Amino acid sequence: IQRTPKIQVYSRHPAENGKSNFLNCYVSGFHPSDIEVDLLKNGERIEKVEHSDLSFSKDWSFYLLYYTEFTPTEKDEYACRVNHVTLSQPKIVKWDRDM
Amino acid sequence: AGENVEQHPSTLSVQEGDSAVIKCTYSDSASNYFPWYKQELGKRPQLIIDIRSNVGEKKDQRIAVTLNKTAKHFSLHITETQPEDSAVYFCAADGGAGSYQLTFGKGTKLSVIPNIQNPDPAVYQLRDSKSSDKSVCLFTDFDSQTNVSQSKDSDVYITDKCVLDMRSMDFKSNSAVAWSNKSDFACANAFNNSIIPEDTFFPSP
Amino acid sequence: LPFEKSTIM
Amino acid sequence: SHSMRYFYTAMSRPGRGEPRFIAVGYVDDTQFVRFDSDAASPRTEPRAPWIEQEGPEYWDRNTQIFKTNTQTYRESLRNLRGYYNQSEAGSHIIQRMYGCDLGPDGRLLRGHDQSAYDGKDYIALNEDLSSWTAADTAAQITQRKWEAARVAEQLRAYLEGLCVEWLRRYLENGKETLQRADPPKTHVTHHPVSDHEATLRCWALGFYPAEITLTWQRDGEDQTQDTELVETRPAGDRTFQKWAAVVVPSGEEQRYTCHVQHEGLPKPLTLRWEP
Amino acid sequence: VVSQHPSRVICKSGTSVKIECRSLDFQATTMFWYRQFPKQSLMLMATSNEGSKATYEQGVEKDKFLINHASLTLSTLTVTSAHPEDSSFYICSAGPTSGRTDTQYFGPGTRLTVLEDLKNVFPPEVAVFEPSEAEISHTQKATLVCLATGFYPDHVELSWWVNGKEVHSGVCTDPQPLKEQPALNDSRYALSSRLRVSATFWQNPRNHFRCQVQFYGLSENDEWTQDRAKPVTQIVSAEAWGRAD
Repeated sequence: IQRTPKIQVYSRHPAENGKSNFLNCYVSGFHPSDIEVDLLKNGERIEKVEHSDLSFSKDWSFYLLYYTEFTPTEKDEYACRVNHVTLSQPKIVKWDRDM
Repeated sequence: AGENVEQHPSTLSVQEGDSAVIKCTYSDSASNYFPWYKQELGKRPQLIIDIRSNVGEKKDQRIAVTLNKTAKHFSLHITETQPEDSAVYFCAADGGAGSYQLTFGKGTKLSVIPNIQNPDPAVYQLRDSKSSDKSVCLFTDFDSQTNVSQSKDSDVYITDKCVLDMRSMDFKSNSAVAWSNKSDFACANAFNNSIIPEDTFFPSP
Repeated sequence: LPFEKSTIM
Repeated sequence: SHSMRYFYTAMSRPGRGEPRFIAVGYVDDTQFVRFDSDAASPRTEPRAPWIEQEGPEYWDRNTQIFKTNTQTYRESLRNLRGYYNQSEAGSHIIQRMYGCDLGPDGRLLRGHDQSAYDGKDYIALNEDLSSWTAADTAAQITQRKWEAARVAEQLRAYLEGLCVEWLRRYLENGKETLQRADPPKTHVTHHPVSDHEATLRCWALGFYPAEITLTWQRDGEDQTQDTELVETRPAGDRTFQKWAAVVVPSGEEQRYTCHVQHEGLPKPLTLRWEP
Repeated sequence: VVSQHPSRVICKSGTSVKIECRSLDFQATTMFWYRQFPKQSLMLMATSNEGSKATYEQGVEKDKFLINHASLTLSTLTVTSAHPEDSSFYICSAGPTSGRTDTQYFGPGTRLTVLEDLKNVFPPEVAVFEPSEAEISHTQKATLVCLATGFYPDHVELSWWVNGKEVHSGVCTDPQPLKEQPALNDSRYALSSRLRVSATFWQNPRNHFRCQVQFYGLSENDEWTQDRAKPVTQIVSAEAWGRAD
């Protein structure tokens, strides 16, 4: 009846400082379908963020990919802020280039 | 809108016990549902059998349906035809673009002429149960070869040939009724030499 | 190409 | 092996008005179509370049059926609300997945048609393509209606016919991108958590299809319980990514070996920490 | 199953007739309306859509036939300001599956008869003629003949009731009536029927035979200025009992 979203923050290509890449936030395993997702640069919301079309897995849980074109640096911190009914407070997952 | 269903033949006559086959052709490959409807006069069309694109043949007692999806045609096969099979048959397909609908064939008027084993043609005068002053003529027990012709005299009335099935003792019999309001009318005026066979039992009233 | 028929549950 | 699937999501929204119908289509792990009823004049849209080859009559054909499903699912949602004695104030979801799987010969290997209500199994078509499996008695009411409407017969005709024929057409139109297998680019990384224990991570990158096997071993022995596997994720360019991690005690790094299994690889690769 | 109401209508020109089409045991988002002339074929007129406007076929007057999809179970056909040329058999169909049309279930049909003058309506005179002694001796069978005469329009259904229950075996009725005067448009019709039993069955006077003629005529609402009896929807019967000799 209800499932909490699984979050993965990663890059399309292996992260290289100064080289343009894509910041991906894969939100999966949630139910019902309504979800609010934000990509963050140093705690601030990125405006130009796009998402994949709503689909679901064999267990009926939904999956979405929120992505943006980005330039990773050594010190800039990137994250994904997710809100769903199963979440009392917005969940924030930081981006780890080695995960 | 992009679907055209053609039914061949438009009319068909068959002998009781023989087989009848109606052939339908279609145009669209989106056609996957092929129903067959039977309509008796003044009544609603009834679904008798249907076939789908994944099936080549489907049988049910004396009724069978065959489909050839490559050539885009399908047929109804009725074996051991009975006079009760006499009705208008329609075929359909669900293909085509635009507005959703079944595209029907124009129809097939099927006629199953009964097989009369022991014909004993006769002309009887039947009297009324209430008044007994006026009567009617019954030409009956004639074989299916006999053609009952309408009279030239407007004052005299003749009905078409009609077959009844006495299921209890495997008997079937044809009959036609004649009458007139004229005092001078006799049975021979309606059921004469041109209509009735030479072996007709014609007793005096 | 999708399935072209739907039946109310 | 190849497959085609349609995923439908119908949601009731009591505050917002009328129910919303979404449909997405997939050929293997590639999405090619989408429809969303939530527009003034909704239309089917392409989502893969190899489907833009189809003319306007195809887009109208898809739009006409998805508009019918919008209407149909509004009633299914109303009906299912009745079966479960649910309030009209609550938002509910019907989901459906159906499609065909082909073998190496362009023939139907297996047909599918499953439905769910509020994230749980509801009714599913059986492998015979003629009978149903209902989850509860509410699904048995739907089953009665669907048997009377001969829905299994309609599905069998489609899955055996138009489903395999169109999947074959799509496979030929997108041959260079659908009948291509992208092997993964593999490498092993080392990350210390303490002075005497470090995590070894095996990476699988830029692969298509999504189907992949990643397994950690101790001198040729499976580490099933200790291996941490992350869910296969999309790179966003139609390729996939996956990694497997193991907490390895300091010194035993050369002992651990990882194994990668993928369609694009002719021989399953064995990897170890370098240097 | 799918039903219709009314099954038979006799109205004066200019009147509007509303015909119902109902799916009795399923929900229908679509219903199809057909017209059947003496030319046996099913001619599709319009497609009733919930809750959008009707889809009319080529050569169909939108203003003559108003189609309305009232609910998931009811569709109505309205023949506005009817004229004798609008007289036909109107039949509908519906099915539980939406989208590309699947199994369709037809209603019983509605026979609409539009007359310029309602004074021409007449009920039938029903008579039963008992079997010929010559036939009994010759074949050991006893054919009973029924005759309905002087009715207008062709809105008559005949049945044979032996010993209180309806009979079908050894029965044959004229598929269509015959015109009493084949020259005028308003000509009264005549219909005949036959029932064949064994000689021993007719001889037993405990056995009862009844020819039932259900006639569909004018409704209660119709106004009748003439002194002769109102030709209302009724049953005219003629009976006979077993004869021993």
